[PDB]
Amino acid sequence: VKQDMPPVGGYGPIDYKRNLPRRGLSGYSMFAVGIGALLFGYWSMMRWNRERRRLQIEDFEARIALMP
Amino acid sequence: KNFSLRIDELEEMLTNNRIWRNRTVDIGVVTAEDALNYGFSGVMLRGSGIQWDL
Repeated sequence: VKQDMPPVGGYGPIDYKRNLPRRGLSGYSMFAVGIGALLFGYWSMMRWNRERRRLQIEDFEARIALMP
Repeated sequence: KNFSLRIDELEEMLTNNRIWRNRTVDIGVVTAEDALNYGFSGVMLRGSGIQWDL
């Protein structure tokens, strides 16, 4: 017998495609969810700032009543 | 098999990478007459114009 290195009856194929998934969101959906979380942060920001101004006015009234 | 996957991952990393494309857009213009008279060969001729492969 002979003992070279042949391929055994043929081998499987190997791909040659530029395999790209291009996944992720679109323009509109990513854009809208970013602006939506932005507006959520704005609303909570507005609420905290106006309640904070209430308390800071109370601090002003403390210094007024303390002064003379 | 492993190398087909790794060259796909290289094309994932670079190759539609924004800033590497922005680095290389329109640098190295080659006229086909300049490609012939200046004696460029191979991947230059493959990459600009002539359908020439040995």
